[PDB]
Amino acid sequence: PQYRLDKALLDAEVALMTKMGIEIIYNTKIGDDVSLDYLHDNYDAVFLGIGSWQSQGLRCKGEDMEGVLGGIDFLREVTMNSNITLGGKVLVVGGGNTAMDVARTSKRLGAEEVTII
Amino acid sequence: MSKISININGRELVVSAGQTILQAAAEHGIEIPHLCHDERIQPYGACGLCVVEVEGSPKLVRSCATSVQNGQVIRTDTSRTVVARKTALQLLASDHRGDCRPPCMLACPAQTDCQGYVGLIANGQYEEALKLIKDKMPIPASIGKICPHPCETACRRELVEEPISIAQLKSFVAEVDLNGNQYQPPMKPATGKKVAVVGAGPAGLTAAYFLARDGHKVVIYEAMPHPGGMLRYGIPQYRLDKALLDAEVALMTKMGIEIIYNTKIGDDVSLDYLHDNYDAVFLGIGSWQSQGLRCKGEDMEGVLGGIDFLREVTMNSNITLGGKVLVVGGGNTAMDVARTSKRLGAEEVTIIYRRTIDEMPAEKIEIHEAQEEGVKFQLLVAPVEVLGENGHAKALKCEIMRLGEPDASGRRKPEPTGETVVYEADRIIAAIGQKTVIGNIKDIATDKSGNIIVNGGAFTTNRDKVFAGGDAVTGPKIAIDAIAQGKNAAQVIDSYLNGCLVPHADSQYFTQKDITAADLADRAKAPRVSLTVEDAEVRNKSFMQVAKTFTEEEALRESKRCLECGCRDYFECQLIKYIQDYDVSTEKDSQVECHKTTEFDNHPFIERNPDKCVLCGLCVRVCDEVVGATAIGLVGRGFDSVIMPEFKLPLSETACISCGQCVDVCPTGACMEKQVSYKQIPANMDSMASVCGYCGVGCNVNIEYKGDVVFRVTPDRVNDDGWLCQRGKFGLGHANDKARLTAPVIKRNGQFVKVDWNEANLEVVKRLQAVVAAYGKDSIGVVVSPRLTNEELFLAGKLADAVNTTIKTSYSVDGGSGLGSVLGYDASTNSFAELDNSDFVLTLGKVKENHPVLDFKIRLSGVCSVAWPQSLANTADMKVFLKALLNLGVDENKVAEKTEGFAELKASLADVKVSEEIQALAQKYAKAAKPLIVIDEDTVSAEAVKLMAYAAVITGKIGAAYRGIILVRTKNNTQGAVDMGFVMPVSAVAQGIESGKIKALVVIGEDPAAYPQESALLQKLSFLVVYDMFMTKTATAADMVVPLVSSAEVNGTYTRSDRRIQAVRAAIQPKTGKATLQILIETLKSLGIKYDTIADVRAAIASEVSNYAGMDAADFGTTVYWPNNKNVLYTDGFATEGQKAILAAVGDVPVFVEKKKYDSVEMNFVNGRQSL
Amino acid sequence: MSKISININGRELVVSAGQTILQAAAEHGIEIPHLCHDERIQPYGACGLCVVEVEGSPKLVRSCATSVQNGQVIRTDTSRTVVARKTALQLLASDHRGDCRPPCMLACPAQTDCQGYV
Ligand SMILES: Cc1cc2nc3c(=O)[nH]c(=O)nc-3n(C[C@H](O)[C@H](O)[C@H](O)COP(=O)(O)OP(=O)(O)OC[C@H]3O[C@@H](n4cnc5c(N)ncnc54)[C@H](O)[C@@H]3O)c2cc1C
Ligand SMILES: NC(=O)C1=CN([C@@H]2O[C@H](COP(=O)(O)OP(=O)(O)OC[C@H]3O[C@@H](n4cnc5c(N)ncnc54)[C@H](OP(=O)(O)O)[C@@H]3O)[C@@H](O)[C@H]2O)C=CC1
Ligand SMILES: NC(=O)C1=CN([C@@H]2O[C@H](COP(=O)(O)OP(=O)(O)OC[C@H]3O[C@@H](n4cnc5c(N)ncnc54)[C@H](OP(=O)(O)O)[C@@H]3O)[C@@H](O)[C@H]2O)C=CC1
Ligand code: SF4
Ligand code: SF4
Ligand code: SF4
Ligand code: SF4
Ligand code: SF4
Ligand code: SF4
Ligand code: FES
Ligand code: FES
Repeated sequence: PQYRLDKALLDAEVALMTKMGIEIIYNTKIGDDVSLDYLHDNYDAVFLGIGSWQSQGLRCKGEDMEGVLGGIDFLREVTMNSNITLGGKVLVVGGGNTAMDVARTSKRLGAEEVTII
Repeated sequence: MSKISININGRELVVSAGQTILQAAAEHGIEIPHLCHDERIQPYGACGLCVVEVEGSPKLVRSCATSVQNGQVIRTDTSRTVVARKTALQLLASDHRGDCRPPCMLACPAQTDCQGYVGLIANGQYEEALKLIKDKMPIPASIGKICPHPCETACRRELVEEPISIAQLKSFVAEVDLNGNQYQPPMKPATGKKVAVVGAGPAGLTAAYFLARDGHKVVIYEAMPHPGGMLRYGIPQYRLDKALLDAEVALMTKMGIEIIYNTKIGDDVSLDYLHDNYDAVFLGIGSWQSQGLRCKGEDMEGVLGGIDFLREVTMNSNITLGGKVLVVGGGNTAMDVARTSKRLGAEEVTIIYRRTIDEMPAEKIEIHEAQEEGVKFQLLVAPVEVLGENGHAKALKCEIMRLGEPDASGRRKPEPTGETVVYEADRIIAAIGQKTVIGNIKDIATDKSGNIIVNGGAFTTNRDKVFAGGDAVTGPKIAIDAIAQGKNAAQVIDSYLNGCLVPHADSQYFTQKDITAADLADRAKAPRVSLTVEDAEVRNKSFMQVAKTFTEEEALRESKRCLECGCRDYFECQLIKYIQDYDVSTEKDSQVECHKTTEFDNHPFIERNPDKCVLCGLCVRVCDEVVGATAIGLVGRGFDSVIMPEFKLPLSETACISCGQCVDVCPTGACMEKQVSYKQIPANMDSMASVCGYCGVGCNVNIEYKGDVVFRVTPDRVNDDGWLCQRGKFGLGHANDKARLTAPVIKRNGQFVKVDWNEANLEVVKRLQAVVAAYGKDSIGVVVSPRLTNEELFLAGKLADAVNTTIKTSYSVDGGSGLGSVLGYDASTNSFAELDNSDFVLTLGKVKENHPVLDFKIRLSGVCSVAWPQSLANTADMKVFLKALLNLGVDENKVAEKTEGFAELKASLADVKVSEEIQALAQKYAKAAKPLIVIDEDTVSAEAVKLMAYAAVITGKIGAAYRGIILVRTKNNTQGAVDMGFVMPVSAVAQGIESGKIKALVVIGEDPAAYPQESALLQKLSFLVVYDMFMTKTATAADMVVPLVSSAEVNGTYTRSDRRIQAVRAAIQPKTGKATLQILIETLKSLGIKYDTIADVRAAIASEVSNYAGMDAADFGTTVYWPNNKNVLYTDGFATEGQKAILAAVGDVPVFVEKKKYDSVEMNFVNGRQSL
Repeated sequence: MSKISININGRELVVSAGQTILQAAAEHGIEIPHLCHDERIQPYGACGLCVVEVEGSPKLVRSCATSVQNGQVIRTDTSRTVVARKTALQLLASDHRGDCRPPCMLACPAQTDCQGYV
């Protein structure tokens, strides 16, 4: 979240790094936009740092109903200044750092009562 | 047609019929004097300066009152016309009282504009003050440090208290702008000429500085290791720092001037070499010899000259002084030698002078400082013999003098009586005087005193291509005299290099010598800013500076004390222009009488001076024929004719509008407008063309500024009619307000704390996101002001779209005028340019009081105008009007096939009776072929506009040229606000707030909370952002305030009330750091919409706003109208869904209830009106 | 003087007396067809391509032969003027023999000007 890490610091550091001669191409998803065979043919080496960008579901009955959303997706829409819906009462399921970030961002986003399960 | 061609002054010109000879000659660059001519009103014939000779006419004709014909021969520069103009100007100068230029400037040898930069310092503009100073000298810090300031002797503040510290202020500005961004003046393109300057003193440096600015290539030949002249090798270090001089010379040599040191002309390089290799030569060698003692034994060892002594001190050479030193002389050379000797370890220094202290040519300040430092003065003593043994001088035998008769110069001549006194001394320094030496330079004639003989005013020696100036010509003087001679010689040399040598001549000004202390007895007294001088204990041992430069607080305090003696109208006055053109003496004879006035007209805006009036009558003619107020008029006959308000009342007790048109047409300083800045001044202001930001009329203005201060606003007589009103003339003072916000503020713990722009952007974006997340769609209202430009309004609409809301509105627009439901577009169907061809104008509302320039145009057009009666304030009277129009025989079939609901309109008027006055108005309207209806949106309800639309539709007077409805909007960009979708009524906003549907509000430029109902409404919100210039009542209730800039700092476009798009240009850079477009662009970039410049936003406007097609390449310097660049709307049918005018019933609407002002700028103007 | 101003094709223009409507429209970038008009000699009235509609006139007027007045409303792109110009051009094209472009160029798919560079 923004209150813990300022994005201006991150942007300034990446600008410092790209001054060194590293080219960053945004909005390019490998396998969906550009093949991996293309990168394999055109480059002397390939490194995959894709990360873990899926959210585990509730693993319960009715987990597919409308009104249930993952924590990672929620934080991504918060970051991109998109249009979200929260409501007065929000229940966050989990106990790691994702749950803490979701709960505190929800408290900042006008949720009147937030409870962690 | 056949090409009407006239022949004037020898040239053959092609002109147009109906024009006067004055206009025709001025169109082709022929200048004819005139004072009482205005091309927009009738001729008068008062001054008589426009007389020409026309063949076939026995007497001179007035070119301001005779129209051009075919094949007429005109001469404007004969003997008769010149004689008549000179006699007229002499008679006019026989009656004029004023100061064209202040006493301080006329006392300066270089004629530096002291009032100008003193008053620019008083406004806080220091770069402009330096730009003004540098027009005369290249080295202002040194000159301000060392000048003996003749200007302060002539200062009129001396009649109140001690005068203004002009030299200290100049030194302050020069050093402040040396230590910051160094200023380099613009230079002309290279001419290919070469000038050699001999010497790098003040005169040579000034000549090189002013010849390099003319485009020439200048080389300076200096005999010394370092440049500066006697400013470096005669001025001691404790009085002038050499670092300042070196920095200034480095600044000058950055401009492209080459200085060659250690090159003595005549000893190292011949003058014939420079004569052959260069296009001109200037000799600024100065006076670099010392006069001897002129006594017995003056050649003995142990006696040295003052100039040589100071030169060896400066070069850090090895000198010998001894314990006791006797300095002979009384000028500034003696003072410098004595004080440098006190610093160089001499235990006792004595000055031998042949007159008294009060008779000394040295400055009293220098004498006082010298006495404080410890040098003793021996007075009325003249040296006779130098005594010594074995060749070493050890004593001075002198004669004792007595005071005698005054000389021709006003100084007593000393006379010996009988007594001699012998003074013991280890060293004897003769600081007697200076002499010019030509050295080995040959073929240059010199005087008996050594000075170079030059032709007076042309600066030419006997040798061709060689010029001279400075101390080499005038002898020893002060430094600003050398600088003035150098600049004048630079001008003369520059004229010579173009092929026509013209000598330098002084100008003629009107001056006032009747000012006494009693005439300034009402001025308050403020003490001078004293100079901080180091203690005399540490001064006697060090070569450190004895005084400090002014601080900024001291400089402001001293500059705010000026009396503003000179005429403010000098740079635009036309009387002094012709006086100096025809060379009329401005001297006055005491045996003739000029009327002196004791006027007391303390109007807050208009200043009238009958002493400077030439009685051209332009002011009364404009106020009678154009404005129609008739607030001033003529009183008397002959000499007693004077222009004054009604019944000799003050101008505030009469029908004056404070428009300022009398100010704008005045050729002299008799009428001036009041000061918008902190302290106005006579200056050449920079001018930027913009449009007025108060009315929907959209008058074009010229903003006149100097740096970052807006000084005045003048009409644009080239691109428009050239009229203004009070809000356009005087309404741009809020740009100079000190109460404007500078940084965004966020409310934490009930206190506003300043933040950065990034923190403010993040806060507003995140809070709007929080409101949307908690409460969903349409929970945010965007309330804008119609004073913003079209790009600002487009970006505000995009921001409303990005936060998922449809409530975009404005308190000033409040839902439009209702013409859109009837015709399709909520806009006027015709332009202002078609008001001159109508034969009937029907005025609805108070057009005169709200949009007065529109009334000026209607009155000057001369068409028949009928106002809607005030006793018809009911809509039922308008229904009677419609019935009377229908009974006069309109075509039912055309309006039946072109409209919807005409049958019900006819049915609803079945039992309507018609009165006499209604019948007369309907007959007047229906009789005329091409009528217009001008509706004032401020004082007319929506139903009256709809009924005027119904009348114009059923009659058939719509959708054609010179026929239709003109609608005058309340604010400058009300049309632009309507076009971008800000047409929601504010009743919906109030209802949504009180019903819990609307939780956040974005307010841009408005103040709804000045009224208790809207304030109690805003108290129920959850979040509120206010974008405003001032911390108004609404911004105090907000959780966050973001500043806005004024209209003088924005670039964009405004849409006029007749659908004309005009370019708005930024006079001064934004004082908050960012403009409104930049703020909105940053916020939208945070939200995910990418725009970079205003060109991208204009392309987006042209692609998204439906009727603005062509804004990308519109070139708003010309006339642009948004519907297909068409002046007339509905030429091919109405804009409704079925291409038909929708006529529907309108209820009984009672008498109108006056509207309120919600824009913060308008109420700022209204409240500031009561402050004066 | 008084700024003689006409209103043509929806726009308001400031012109000079004595000029024809053809000259006045061409000075302000409004294109009216003409074939038999030369501004240095007298009007002829042969082609009829310069016809405009002027309010107050029942029939189309030839803008090459009528001088501008004050406050007259002119339309150049109506149905009647376009129909008259198309009929005139059809009658003229009924009598014209010539090759606007050579056979070599018209046979090229890219319409390269073969005659020009040859
Ligand atoms: C001791 C002293 C104190 C003064 N104090 C003040 C003061 O407090 N305030 C004030 O306003 N004025 C003061 N003045 C006056 C002021 O310094 C001079 O009037 C002014 O500088 C004149 O400059 P100039 O250009 O005429 O010649 P200068 O500046 O005197 O000399 C110009 C240059 O010509 C060069 N030169 C000479 N001969 C040749 C040659 N043959 N070839 C090449 N180059 C040559 C010299 O090297 C010199 O650098 C003082 C003067 C003196 C002597
Ligand atoms: N990279 C990081 O920053 C780290 C991750 N986290 C947390 O762990 C998550 C992912 O890492 P990892 O620890 O491998 O993920 P896990 O699969 O271990 O899940 C982590 C959290 O969810 C609980 N959990 C998992 N499955 C279920 C289920 N069916 N029902 C209820 N609770 C469940 C765990 O509690 P329990 O203690 O009982 O296992 C713990 O609170 C993050 O989303 C975050 O919440 C925390 C610290 C470091
Ligand atoms: N350029 C400058 O900065 C100015 C120069 N000075 C002084 O004037 C000198 C040169 O200018 P200028 O005034 O034309 O020079 P002058 O020839 O007038 O001499 C000036 C000084 O010397 C005195 N003096 C002159 N000749 C003799 C002599 N035989 N015996 C005794 N005293 C004499 C004068 O006093 P008296 O009053 O009796 O004439 C005065 O003190 C400088 O050296 C300086 O001392 C001062 C102000 C401006
Ligand atoms: S240069 Fe000297 S005389 Fe001129 S304004 Fe400055 S102080 Fe006054
Ligand atoms: S009061 Fe101001 S304007 Fe008047 S002489 Fe002094 S400095 Fe100049
Ligand atoms: S009105 Fe003109 S002539 Fe008269 S004092 Fe002012 S500038 Fe000089
Ligand atoms: S006040 Fe000005 S405009 Fe009026 S008559 Fe005198 S000089 Fe002319
Ligand atoms: S300000 Fe306007 S209304 Fe007042 S006297 Fe001058 S011209 Fe007349
Ligand atoms: S009439 Fe309106 S637009 Fe014109 S100057 Fe006055 S306030 Fe400004
Ligand atoms: S008499 Fe013609 S301008 Fe004054
Ligand atoms: S141009 Fe041919 S008829 Fe006018």
